[PDB]
Amino acid sequence: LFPPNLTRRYFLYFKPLSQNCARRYRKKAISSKPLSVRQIKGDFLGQLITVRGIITRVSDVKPAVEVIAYTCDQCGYEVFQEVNSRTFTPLSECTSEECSQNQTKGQLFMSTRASKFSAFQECKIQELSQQVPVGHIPRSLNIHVNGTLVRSLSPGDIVDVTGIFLPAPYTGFKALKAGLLTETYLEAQFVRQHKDVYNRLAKSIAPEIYGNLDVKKALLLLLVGGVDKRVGDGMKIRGDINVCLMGDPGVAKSQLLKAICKISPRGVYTTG
Amino acid sequence: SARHSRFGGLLSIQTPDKTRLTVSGSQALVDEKIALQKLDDSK
Amino acid sequence: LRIIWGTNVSIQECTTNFRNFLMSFKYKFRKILDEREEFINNTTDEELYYIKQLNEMRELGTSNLNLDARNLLAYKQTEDLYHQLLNYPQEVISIMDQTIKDCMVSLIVDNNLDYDLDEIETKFYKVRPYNVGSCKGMRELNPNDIDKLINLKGLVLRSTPVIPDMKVAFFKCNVCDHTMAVEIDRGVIQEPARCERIDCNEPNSMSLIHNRCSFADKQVIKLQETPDFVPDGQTPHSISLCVYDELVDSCRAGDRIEVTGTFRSIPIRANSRQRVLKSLYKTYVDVVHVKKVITDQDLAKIREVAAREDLYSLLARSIAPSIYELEDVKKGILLQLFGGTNKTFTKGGRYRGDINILLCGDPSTSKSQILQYVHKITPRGVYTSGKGSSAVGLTAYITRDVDTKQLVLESGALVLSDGGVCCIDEFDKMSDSTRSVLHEVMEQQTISIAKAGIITTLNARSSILASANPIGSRYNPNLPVTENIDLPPPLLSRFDLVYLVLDKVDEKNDRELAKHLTNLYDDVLPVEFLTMYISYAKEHIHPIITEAAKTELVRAYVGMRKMGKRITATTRQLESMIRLAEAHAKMKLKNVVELEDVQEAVRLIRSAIKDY
Amino acid sequence: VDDVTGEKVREAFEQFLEDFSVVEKVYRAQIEFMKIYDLNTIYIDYQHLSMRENGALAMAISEQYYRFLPFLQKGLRRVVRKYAPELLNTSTSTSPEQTERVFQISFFNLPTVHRIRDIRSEKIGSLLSISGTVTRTSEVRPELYKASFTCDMCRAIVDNVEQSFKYTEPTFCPNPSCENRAFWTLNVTRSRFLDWQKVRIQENANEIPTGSMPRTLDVILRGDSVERAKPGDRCKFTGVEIVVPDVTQLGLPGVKPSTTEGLNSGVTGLRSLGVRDLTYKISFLACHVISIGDQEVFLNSLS
DNA sequence: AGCAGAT
DNA sequence: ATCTGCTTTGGGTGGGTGGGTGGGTTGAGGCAATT
Ligand SMILES: Nc1ncnc2c1ncn2[C@@H]1O[C@H](COP(=O)(O)OP(=O)(O)OP(=O)(O)O)[C@@H](O)[C@H]1O
Ligand SMILES: Nc1ncnc2c1ncn2[C@@H]1O[C@H](COP(=O)(O)OP(=O)(O)OP(=O)(O)O)[C@@H](O)[C@H]1O
Ligand SMILES: [Mg+2]
Ligand SMILES: [Mg+2]
Ligand SMILES: [Zn+2]
Ligand SMILES: [Zn+2]
Ligand SMILES: [Zn+2]
Repeated sequence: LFPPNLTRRYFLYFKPLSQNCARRYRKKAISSKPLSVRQIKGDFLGQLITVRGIITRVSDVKPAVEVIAYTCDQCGYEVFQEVNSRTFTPLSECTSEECSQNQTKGQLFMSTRASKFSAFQECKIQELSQQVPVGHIPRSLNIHVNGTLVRSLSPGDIVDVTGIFLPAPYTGFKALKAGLLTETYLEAQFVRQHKDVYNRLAKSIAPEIYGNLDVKKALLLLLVGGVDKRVGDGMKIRGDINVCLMGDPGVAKSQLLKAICKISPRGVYTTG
Repeated sequence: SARHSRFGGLLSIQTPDKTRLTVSGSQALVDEKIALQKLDDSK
Repeated sequence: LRIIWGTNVSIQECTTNFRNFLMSFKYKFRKILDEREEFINNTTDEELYYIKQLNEMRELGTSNLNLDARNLLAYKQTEDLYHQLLNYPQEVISIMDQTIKDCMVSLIVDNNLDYDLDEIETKFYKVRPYNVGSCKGMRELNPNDIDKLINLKGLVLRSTPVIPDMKVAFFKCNVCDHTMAVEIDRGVIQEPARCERIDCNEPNSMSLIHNRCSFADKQVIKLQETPDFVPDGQTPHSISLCVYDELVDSCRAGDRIEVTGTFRSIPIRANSRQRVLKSLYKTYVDVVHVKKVITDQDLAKIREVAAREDLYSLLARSIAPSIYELEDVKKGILLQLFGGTNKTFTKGGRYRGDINILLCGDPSTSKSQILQYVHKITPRGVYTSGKGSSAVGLTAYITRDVDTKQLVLESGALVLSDGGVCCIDEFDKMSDSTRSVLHEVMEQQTISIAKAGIITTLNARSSILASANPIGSRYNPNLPVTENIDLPPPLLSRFDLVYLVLDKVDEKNDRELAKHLTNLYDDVLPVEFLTMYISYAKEHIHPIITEAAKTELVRAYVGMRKMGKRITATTRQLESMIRLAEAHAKMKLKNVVELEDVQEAVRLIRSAIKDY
Repeated sequence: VDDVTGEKVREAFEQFLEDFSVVEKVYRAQIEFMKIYDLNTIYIDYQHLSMRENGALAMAISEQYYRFLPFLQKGLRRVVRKYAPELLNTSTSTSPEQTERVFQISFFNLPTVHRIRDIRSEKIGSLLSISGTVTRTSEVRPELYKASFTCDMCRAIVDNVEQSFKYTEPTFCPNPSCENRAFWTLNVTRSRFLDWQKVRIQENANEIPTGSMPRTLDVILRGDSVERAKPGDRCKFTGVEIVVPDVTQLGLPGVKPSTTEGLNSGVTGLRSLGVRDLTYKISFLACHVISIGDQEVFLNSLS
């Protein structure tokens, strides 16, 4: 009566073959072996592979239609259509047995309340700096996330995405024009994310320079930034301690900035 | 209908026999003569 | 039998349930539900609530009824109705609207009132539910919520112009001139294949008269989430809304609003030629409710404060409580806020009633504080810093609308301060063109722009309260004010008062200031009362000069001239004195200028001429 | 089928234009004045309309101006025929080209004036006044008003083809023997054109809520009301609020059809619109414009 | 390939 | 009901007598005004 996908309330994913388990049983694990975007070639299409990189863009979640439910304004029946492509052509005429037998021309109309939607999200994965060859520029690869895997990727994370490498055929005229070149993407299936007190703290702020106790103490005071800012009379005294380093070139200014900016949780490093 | 055309209220009227027909429109959601009039007019 | 599609809940039971809820319901049920029964009174809680709300609506002629969801949970009958509203908002809202209309007509029918029934029959009635559950997040909207009532808190970002949405189509024949209106269903016109007239049954002779159809108001808004909802600090996401009928233009850009609507989703066509649709569905919110987050008694209170003997120092202290020991500056600023009388003259030019004050001195002292306070108090005004890209801009400038790709004339800060105080924080660093437009404003009180094919003049009747800093690290008393200020003599000659607030190092003064500052870690007035008082006086009172005031003004000006050959005072000081006296009269709410007003004005002007 | 309401509204209009006075007749004189100087627009004070007929006639025109406007033009022509028969024809040798004047009715002095931000869709097709500061003005172009075609095969002629918002051609030749239905050629000699200018206005600065971008609108002028608005002026237009369809979708000869994130979906299902939708815009049709902001010749001007 | 038109 | 026929995406394998208020957006080079 209705497609099997309509009543499904679960999503199925494949966890790759772990390296340790493959070595235990004397086998090679292609799925769990990491690859760069460069190594993912055209002969890997249709396989279960893993990619290593940093995510550079994640789109907003949105509903992608799997099964469309229509209704007949005359027959009182409901039709179901399956969509497995970027585009589709909606039904406009009833195909129910009653309509055909009676010949009544009842228009079919869409109903979003009865259809089936799956959360959709599109991401982008870029090569790491250490993976690009000499005198080359990094490349990027699209990723599709469906079901309960959404919101598991954010820009800036270094991840080992495991997915199915598939093409994305064009449709209609664009397919005719495009020739035999094909776009590709990855169907995400599994994601692995990568990882006397004053004097002591000051000396530990940056051990690779020659000690500057006063500067380090002031920088720690900046970092903590303790303040009671509750004037409540219209405005309040500024609640941050600002520090400026000014020195002739040769002293560790940039190193101090880099260290103090890495330590802080919200540190942002910029150049004038 | 007080609401706009795209509000999207759907109906299910029960015939004397156990079959359900589908009508669209708030007026149908409220009334039955309007539902039958729309049924006739939609032919 | 009528049943909602896909469910097993009758419409008739829903209608009767909500009718019973409306005709009989009391706030005491809500109070007991929220565990506040001990606060129940004996008159308001025991009286019918929504019946009173319907009666008042009929009296005022309005139609929209603001409904709170919890009240449905308060009544035993309507728990299922509340859940259905939260799960099938469209049909439930429809039956609610019809029940409201039916009970409205039934009230008049039963109470045999003299009110006209035809007028009631003509009205479309509506309900606007709100507070339908804990507000969710824009990032937490999954496909499970499609066609379900949700609550969103976000910051408005833009709003498109009103869109005409079609309700009823209008068709006319080309051989019989017969017209009939056909309703619309989900954006499809059921246009006829032939006239409904038996005599003229000609087929395919229908035309759409676009201007005789019926249209409804639609508008598309863009919403962005609140700062506190951002988990790490990334770019906030954006969701699109749709508002119909009386909610159109219900919120302006930059407002914080809480919106209740149905999370809907619509297919997108691949191209404007075929019927192919993209598999990805686009979401939006169909809004049903939006919330944003003088009286005789006020007049009597204003008279009571006005009659106070110590009114002047009271207002001066209340202007900027946190500042310490700047009585003269506060008094001058208080006079500036009220503003002198404005004169409309025949056989003569216009004479400005504004007061321009320059707050110049060392950087240590408090000067931006006073400008911020004045901005807060002023009923109209802007805050700006010269050579500041953040500020809107001091002069009207022609630009191109990025959203619509059109040319629009945008008024600058000075024009937007019309009738108010425009505080310019950094007067020292200003472009020469900016200093030219400022001269034109303070002189002619208008800004003229004649570029991009447009020749227009904009009123800029705004006061100015600027601040200045010395060229170096401190003010040198030996040199004159002009050399330190780094402003043209033509420019600093136009301010009615010039205040030299200097941080001379004194043991006592530093002691007092430090004590005040550390302690921060004589009644005063709330800012709202001050602004309402200022607006009332500025809108209603118009003091006039008298013979005694005329004598004192002439005598004071002559005395201030005779002090000097060096020219101690000029005719500018006379205009400053008359304006200050008028402002002082305004502050007392007096309609006349007495000897005391002119005397106060001279004391401030003479002191201002003094250290300056 | 005649429009019974339309005919009666015309009859009341004629009575207004013959018996009104304030004690001499006002509009009777103006028609005479128009006859001497050879003008086209006839100006009517809205306030003058309210007093007569207990105010009933004023409401009918104001509420539904698009519907009743053609009947008003019929009413004026009759009153023009009784007292100034020569005026109807447009103004050494016998001139052959004396067509029929294309009159315009201008109204002013409405009780209220609306802001741009207060324009809604409930007033479409009604008469009202608005105020805004002009920002751009187009160039005067000839607008087709009463097209005249000729059949390509039998050389027949079709005259007075009312034009909608898009180019329109006849669908049925008046020659019984002819079979042409969709083949015509325009005849610009017999066609009547009207002047046409597009003016863009935006709300006044003082009416803008603080820190809000301005609203805008597009006004269309015709006839003698052209070039009466210069950019930067603060004008007060009086016309009829209309809705203009997207003519590209409706199907034009030689044209291929084709803020809101895709939510601006139009209405569909029309015969001309095969699978496309028709979207609409709010516009204006002004009939009156007011801008808020040699010895012998000079002497004659003075009273 | 979907939709717009003539026999 | 069947047969006949045009046009996309967006892009230079349509163009500049269709333009840039129909979108394709960085890079370089010349000119006035600002300095
Ligand atoms: N005390 C120190 N101990 C070790 N290395 C130091 C020390 N002071 C400076 N250096 C070295 O000096 C080199 C230059 O320092 P850095 O780039 O941080 O600052 P800078 O040269 O003064 O800055 P700028 O780029 O603004 O001219 C760095 O390699 C840093 O390692
Ligand atoms: N009554 C007061 N007298 C003097 N200084 C004060 C007083 N109250 C506050 N201050 C100081 O003034 C500061 C606010 O003034 P602000 O910093 O804007 O000075 P300014 O002279 O207007 O300008 P600049 O930014 O160049 O210093 C407060 O942070 C406090 O340090
Ligand atoms: Mg450095
Ligand atoms: Mg300051
Ligand atoms: Zn059917
Ligand atoms: Zn007909
Ligand atoms: Zn013919």
